[PDB]
Amino acid sequence: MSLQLLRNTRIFVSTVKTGHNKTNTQEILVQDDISWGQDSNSTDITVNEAGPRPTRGSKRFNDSLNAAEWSFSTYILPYKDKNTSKQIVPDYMLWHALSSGRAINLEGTTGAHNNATNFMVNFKDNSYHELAMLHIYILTDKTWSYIDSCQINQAEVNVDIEDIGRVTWSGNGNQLIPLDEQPFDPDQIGIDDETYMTIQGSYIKNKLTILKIKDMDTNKSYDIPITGGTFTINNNITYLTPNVMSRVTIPIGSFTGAFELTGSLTAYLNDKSLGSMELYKDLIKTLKVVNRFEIALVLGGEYDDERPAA
Amino acid sequence: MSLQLLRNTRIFVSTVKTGHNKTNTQEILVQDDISWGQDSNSTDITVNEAGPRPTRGSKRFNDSLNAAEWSFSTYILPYKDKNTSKQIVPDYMLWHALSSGRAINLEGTTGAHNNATNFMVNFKDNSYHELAMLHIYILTDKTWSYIDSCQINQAEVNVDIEDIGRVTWSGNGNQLIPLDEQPFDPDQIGIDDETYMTIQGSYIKNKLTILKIKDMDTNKSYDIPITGGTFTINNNITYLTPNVMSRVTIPIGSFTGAFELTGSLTAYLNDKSLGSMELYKDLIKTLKVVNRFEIALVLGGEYDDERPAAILVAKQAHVNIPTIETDDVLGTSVEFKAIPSDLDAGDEGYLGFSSKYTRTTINNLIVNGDGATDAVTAITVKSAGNVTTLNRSATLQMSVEVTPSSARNKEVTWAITAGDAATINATGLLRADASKTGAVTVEATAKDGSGVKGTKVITVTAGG
Amino acid sequence: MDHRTSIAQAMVDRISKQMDGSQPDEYFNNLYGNVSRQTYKFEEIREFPYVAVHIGTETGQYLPSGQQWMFLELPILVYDKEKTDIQEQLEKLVADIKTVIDTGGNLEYTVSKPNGSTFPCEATDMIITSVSTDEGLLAPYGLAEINVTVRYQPPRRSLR
Amino acid sequence: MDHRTSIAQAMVDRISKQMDGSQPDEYFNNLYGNVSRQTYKFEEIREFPYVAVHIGTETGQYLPSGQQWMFLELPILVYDKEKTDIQEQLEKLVADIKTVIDTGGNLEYTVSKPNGSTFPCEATDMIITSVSTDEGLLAPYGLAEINVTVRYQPPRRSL
Amino acid sequence: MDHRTSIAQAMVDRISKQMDGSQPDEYFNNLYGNVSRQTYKFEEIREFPYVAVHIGTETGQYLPSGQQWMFLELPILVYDKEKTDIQEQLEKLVADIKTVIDTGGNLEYTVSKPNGSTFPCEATDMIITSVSTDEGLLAPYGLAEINVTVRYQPPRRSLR
Repeated sequence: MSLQLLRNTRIFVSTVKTGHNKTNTQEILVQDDISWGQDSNSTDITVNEAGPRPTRGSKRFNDSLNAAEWSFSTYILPYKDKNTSKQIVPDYMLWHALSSGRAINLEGTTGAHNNATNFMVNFKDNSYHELAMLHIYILTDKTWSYIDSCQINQAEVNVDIEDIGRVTWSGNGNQLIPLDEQPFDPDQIGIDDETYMTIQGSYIKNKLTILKIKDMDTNKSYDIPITGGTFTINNNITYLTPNVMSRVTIPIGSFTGAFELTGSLTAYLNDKSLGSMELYKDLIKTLKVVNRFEIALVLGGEYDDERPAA
Repeated sequence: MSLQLLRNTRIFVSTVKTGHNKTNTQEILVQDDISWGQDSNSTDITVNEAGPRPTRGSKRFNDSLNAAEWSFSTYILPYKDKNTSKQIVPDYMLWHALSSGRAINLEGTTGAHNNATNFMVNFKDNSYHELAMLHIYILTDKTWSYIDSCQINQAEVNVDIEDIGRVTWSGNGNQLIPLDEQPFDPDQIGIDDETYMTIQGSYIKNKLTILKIKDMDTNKSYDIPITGGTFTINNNITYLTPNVMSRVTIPIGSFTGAFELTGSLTAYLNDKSLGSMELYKDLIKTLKVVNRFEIALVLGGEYDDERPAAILVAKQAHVNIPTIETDDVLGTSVEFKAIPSDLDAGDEGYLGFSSKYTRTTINNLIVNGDGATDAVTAITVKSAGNVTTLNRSATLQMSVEVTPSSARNKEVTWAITAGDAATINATGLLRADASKTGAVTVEATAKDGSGVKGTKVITVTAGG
Repeated sequence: MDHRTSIAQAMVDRISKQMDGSQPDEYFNNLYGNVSRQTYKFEEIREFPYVAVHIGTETGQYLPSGQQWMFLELPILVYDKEKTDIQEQLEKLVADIKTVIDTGGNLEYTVSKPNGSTFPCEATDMIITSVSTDEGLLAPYGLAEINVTVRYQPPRRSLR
Repeated sequence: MDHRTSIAQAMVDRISKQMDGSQPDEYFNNLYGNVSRQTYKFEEIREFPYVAVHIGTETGQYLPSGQQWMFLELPILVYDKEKTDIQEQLEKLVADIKTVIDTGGNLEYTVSKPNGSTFPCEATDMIITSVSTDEGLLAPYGLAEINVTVRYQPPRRSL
Repeated sequence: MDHRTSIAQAMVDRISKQMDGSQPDEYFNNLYGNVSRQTYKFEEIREFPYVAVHIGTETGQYLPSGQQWMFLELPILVYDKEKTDIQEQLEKLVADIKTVIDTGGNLEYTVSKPNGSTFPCEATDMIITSVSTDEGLLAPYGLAEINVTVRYQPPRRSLR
């Protein structure tokens, strides 16, 4: 007899269900905002006839099961890997799944492919009816539970919060299957002490978040100090499920929606030329149907000295 | 000149409007969550024309009047009444109104019928287009206001709140009519001091709220300590109203909706067998269309000593799929809805209240629906002549003895489960035949559904 | 309609009646009736282990129907001479008192009415807030502050 | 059914068993069993380093099914003499204390019953909310206090 | 696992090596290595200007994945003898310390492991809360209290 404490939950992400290894599976550090579950639909049938002494009653039927949901926040932690001497991030399968649908290939030129200088994810080659499938293995205390097939639906990055920059993932899953026996040795698979040692010296502070923005049509660069901002990558994943009435069913497939790299900014008014006031004036006066602005958000700032940044 | 303070409001309930007496009228102690009123509909007609210098203006017409609303919370307070020496609760008129539509009859066997052992409300005999009609008389300070004809619509029971268990009533009324003169002497009608003294020593604590839950499909009993929960009884009452335009009207009639003994539960994750983990795993893995769970939520817990408790019984209660909850400590919430054996049967569930609820009493109530009537606890099988063996082509009309001796259903069923060496009938006449070289066992199942088992292995062989 | 001293007397007599050796398998110690509603001074006391029931403030609430919720605070003090070790003995005693205060029924106090007649009465519930130990005191003489807020409802009045 | 002093003994023997010469690569200091929940006068200590445990206040919240949430508080104090440097050895001591608090299984505190029915039980939580040390005292002497809010659910079902 | 004094030593040595005259165009003064992690007494000090790095409490937070946030308070005191005027000198010195604390990388402290091996480590960020001046002190002796809360994360542990 024991109670499961949220402080004792570790999240793993594997591209397959068997033959787990350090390459095809890994643990991703999760912040206190962790949530998962799987709600269900329900139809209740009742009757209405005008006869005296009516039939007051109803019966409930379980029809289907909504695709599981989930969301957790992980800090962005670039670092060099001794094995490959190339920059990587801990949760790189997550980025790969959010990007492409082809098998992960770090050395490639699209999607979650790293480089000696830096690890960069390229959203080209994301045309796929189903992005790369991930199964989220959730360990808490000692119980074992995993989600069959997950596809990341949203990655929200918020900078206004003064704390270190974080990313809020979110997706969906077919069915939350609890597990009775361990799938793999956690200590071997999970990130070892040395990797944590190396990583902790790579956090990125939003205290230094410079932004670059230039109006391509006018070729003018605006000097803007942000006060807050966000940007999210949304796939608008829709989960398709059958509609059998007699037997309870499960969402079998998924269709990727429309890519949306939506984002937002905010700043104070600054009369100095090429400031916020200048941009506001230009945008309001010009009043064009469409615009072409090259926006760059530089979390953690840049400097002559070598330092982390996303 | 004076002001009216909510602290000086007394809520009465009467089944009639005249000849008020202690039987046809009663006072119910309420809580600070008391609210009532009667809002009105309104239509505004305006015009839109293209002429220069338009006609900017409008006029408002009072069309109808929505049925009144109201809601108060009263503590569940079982106690014995010296006049009748039977368990009752102060707001028994309210329970009767929520239950049935026939005239209140405490001695009966349906609806708000009390018993010497305990006071029970039975939801059978609630098939009525209009439940029992009450007229709430509200006394505040000195002004009088009453609601013509109201029918209870919801009764919410929340246990998570640490305070003593409370019930939130709610309903609707035709027309909140103010009253210019007192209807009856309040002091005589209202609960006297002695009854209050008797009541206060019978409050119910949610600090002790044990729950029993068993999957009647698998006959497995789970051991679940709750952290919060609730159950609401809803009648989905709707109020018909005329639609005359020239004059303002009032809702005249009512149509009871669909019964719904909906409720919910929540608990921490416990790895011990037959705990919340086990229920989670069963319900998620099995994934059945329908479920048949016998849910018993026992406010005030049970004890060998006599102590108060309020009891909810929902036989064959449908259960939804549990949803894990994430916080400082993990927890899972289970939502359930009590479904009947048949749509018109009306056996969704029943309740029990009493100050003297004992573990034996509570179990017999659960398995019979009444405290007074007992139930079988332990069963053993006694063979005719106390024989532990039998030869082929011989009959053994083995008998049985139940416990306690006061069980109402002394009759039990007969079954041969393990082995094929003898045949028994309803009478209990166990019979063997030739070519029976294996030992057999005889099983019994109580007719009352208590869940008692009696085993005996008889070595029936080729004989001498 | 106050019963403060009555509530304290009920608690003290419960302690006394439910501390004898009649339940050795349920309780640890046996105060032998060394329980009182008041103490003159820690120094004044002579016999140990000794438990003191104090009287505190009495907050109140008012409810619409003329009811009256009133919460009474009942700090309880215990003492013991170090026969073997203060900590373990005080733990034993405090666990025993917690068992006395959480098990059983309700606080039965007798209210003496102005007419001169005494009626049995019962509190609603008894919840302990916190148990604190005043460490650093004289080594042979220990102390454990156990605070309780007895919730009791008086005879109905204040109709007008 | 508090088991407060049972928890204190759990702490004292936990520290004693751990932080021994068996595992020096993991923890810095060795105490040779020099740890006790009994507080003494500071001048009275015999040898250093020495660690003492205080039993603080114990708040409680009830739950519907009899479950109780007791947040017992155990201040931890350490004393040492400036043999090489107060700050460094005190740091090593506090780091070892934190490691033993976090690493390993939960508390295993013995529950003693009136009828000698002793069986084991365990807490659920162990968080070192705040660590602080005293400064300006006799330079040879040092003091660091650890605030551990051991949160434990008593085996109420026994009653 | 703690590195409190290790953090203080890292900050003090950073002050030392980033205050020489190697950056006259960025920093004002030159402490000439007159920086220490502990002071016996304000009166005990002899050479000015002198900056003292103190050790405060350390609040703790626990995150689900076994991570561990530790917030360490690092009050820093400075002193200066009134060569021209206390106010301006303390302003110059506090500006120097703010530059030292807001420019450059992260707090590089060395964590000595029990096995006997020391590994380089880096704090996450170093945010100051407020700067305070204890005016009214002896005129030739000034004081400026600059408060910092270094946010550092220890080696991963507490898995179970």
